[PDB]
Amino acid sequence: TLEKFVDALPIPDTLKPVQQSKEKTYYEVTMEECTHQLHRDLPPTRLWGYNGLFPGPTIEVKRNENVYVKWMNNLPSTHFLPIDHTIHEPEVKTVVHLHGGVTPDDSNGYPEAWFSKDFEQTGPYFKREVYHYPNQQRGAILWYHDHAMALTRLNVYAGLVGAYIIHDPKEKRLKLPSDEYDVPLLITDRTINEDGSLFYPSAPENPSPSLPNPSIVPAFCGETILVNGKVWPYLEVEPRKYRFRVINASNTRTYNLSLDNGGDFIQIGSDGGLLPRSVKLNSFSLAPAERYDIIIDFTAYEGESIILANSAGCGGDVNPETDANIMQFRVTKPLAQKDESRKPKYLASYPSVQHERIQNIRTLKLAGTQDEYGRPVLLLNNKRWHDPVTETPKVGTTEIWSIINPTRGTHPIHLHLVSFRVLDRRPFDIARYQESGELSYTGPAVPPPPSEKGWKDTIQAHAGEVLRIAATFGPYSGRYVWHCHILEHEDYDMMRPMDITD
Ligand SMILES: [O-][O-]
Ligand SMILES: [Cu+2]
Ligand SMILES: [Cu+2]
Ligand SMILES: [Cu+2]
Ligand SMILES: [Cu+2]
Ligand SMILES: [O-]
Repeated sequence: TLEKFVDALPIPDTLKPVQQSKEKTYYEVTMEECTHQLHRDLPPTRLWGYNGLFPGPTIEVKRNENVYVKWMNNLPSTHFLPIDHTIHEPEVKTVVHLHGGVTPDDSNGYPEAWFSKDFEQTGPYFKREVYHYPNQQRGAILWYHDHAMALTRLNVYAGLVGAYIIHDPKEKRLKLPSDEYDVPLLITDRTINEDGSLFYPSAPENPSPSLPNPSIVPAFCGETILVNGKVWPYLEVEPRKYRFRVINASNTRTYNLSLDNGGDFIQIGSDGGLLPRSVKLNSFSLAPAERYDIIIDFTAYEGESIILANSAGCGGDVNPETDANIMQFRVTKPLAQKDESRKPKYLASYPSVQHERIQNIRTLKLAGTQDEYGRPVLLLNNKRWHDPVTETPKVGTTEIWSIINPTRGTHPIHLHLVSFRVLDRRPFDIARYQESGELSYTGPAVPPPPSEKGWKDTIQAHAGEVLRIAATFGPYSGRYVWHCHILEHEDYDMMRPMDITD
C-alpha cells in the first residue's frame, strides 16, 4: 500500500473575487475535468474539480457579506464513474450546494435544480445560474459540494468538494488562531487503482445475477485516506496553537479521531458555529458532513511527529497500516512570530438563551424496503423522494423532530437551511417497534455531550435510539431538503423535500 506521510498537506488557495464592491462580492467557479497527483508514488489522477482543483478553492466571506457565485459546468458530457440507471436527459448533471448555507431556496442547490454543461439543459427546479449567498448567519465552517439528483455519491467522489468559511468580525476579539494558523482539513477516503485512477465499485462484491450492472452500493469504504487532496500527508507545524476546520467530505466513512501522542483537541465549534464553551477532548466521532472547529496546541510538542489517528472501522476493523491513519503533524517549523492567539473558555451565547415555543412535534422513522433486484432502498418515513412532500414546517416556527432509528447503523441526518439544537437520545426496543409500531423505551433519555450543546446541522442518529432535535425554520420560506448524508443512502433513496411554508 502507499507509503504514509511522504507528501506535504496542500492548503487550498483562497478564491479571489471576479468583482468586489462594498455592496456585492462576485465569484466564478467552473467545474473542470483535471489531473492531479494524489501521492508521490502515483501517476496523476483524472478528477473533477471546482476551478480544476481538488479540493476546490476555499471561499472566505464575512458574516452579512453579500456574495454571489456563478457555478458553471464545463465537465465532459460523459461520466468516468459507474452510473446505475435503474435508481432514477443529459448524463452529467451538476448543482452546487453550500452545506449549512442560509440561502434562498433557488440558490440552495436543490437536487432537481441541476444543469448540464453551459446550462444547456436544466432540471425542473432550476431558476438561476448565479447563486446568491447573503451569509446572514453565524461564523462557521461550511463546505460546498455537488448535490445533483441520483448522482451526488458520484459527483462528490469525483472531487467536487470545497471549504467555505464565514468569518464574523464580532468573534475576532476572541483571538482564535487565524490566517496561516487557521487551516481547513477536508478528509476524503478513496480507493485508487495502480494506474492512479479513482476506483468506485460498479456493483456490490459477488453480485447476485439478479443485480443490474452497474449497481448502486449501500455504502462505500475507501482503502486510503486523503486530506486536502493528498494521500496520508504530513503537515509541518510551528510549536504553537493552530485552528483546524475539520470537514468530513467522505461518502460513507465515519472517523473517530485522536492524536497518537495522547494530546488533546480543544473543540471551539460545531457545524453551526462556535460552541458556547470550549471543550477539551481526547477523541471525537466525525460522520459524513459534520465539521469540528478545533484548536490543537503544539507548544509543548516541539520536534515531535504526531499522527492524527482513526479508530472507527468502515465495513470491518480499522487497519493499523492504512485507514487507522489520517495525517501526520511534524512540529519542526520555526516560529514566524510570537503566538498571539488564545484558547478561551468563553466563546459564544448558549443556544438555550432562546425560549422558543414548540409549534409542532414531528415524528420521523428511518426505514427501508427492497427493490425488484433485492437491493436495500433506504427511506425517510417510508416515502420516496418523489412522493408528495410531507415535511412542511411553517416559517419562523420551532419544531421538535423525533427521529426513530430501528435500523442496524448510524445515519448522519442533515437538514438544509437551518442549524438546530440537540435535545436528547433514548434507547428503545427495536423488535417491539418493528412488530407493532409501538415505541417502548429501554432506558432514560441521554442529554447531548458538551460537543453537541451548540448548533448542529448534521447529526448522528444511532441504531435503536430516538434522537430529538429542535429547529427553528427560517429565516427564509421555500423548498429545501432533508436527508441522510451517507451519499450512497442519500441517492437511494434517503432524501425528502422540505417545504418551509409561509
Ligand atoms: O447536503 O447538505
Ligand atoms: Cu452536504
Ligand atoms: Cu446541506
Ligand atoms: Cu443513512
Ligand atoms: Cu443536502
Ligand atoms: O445545508
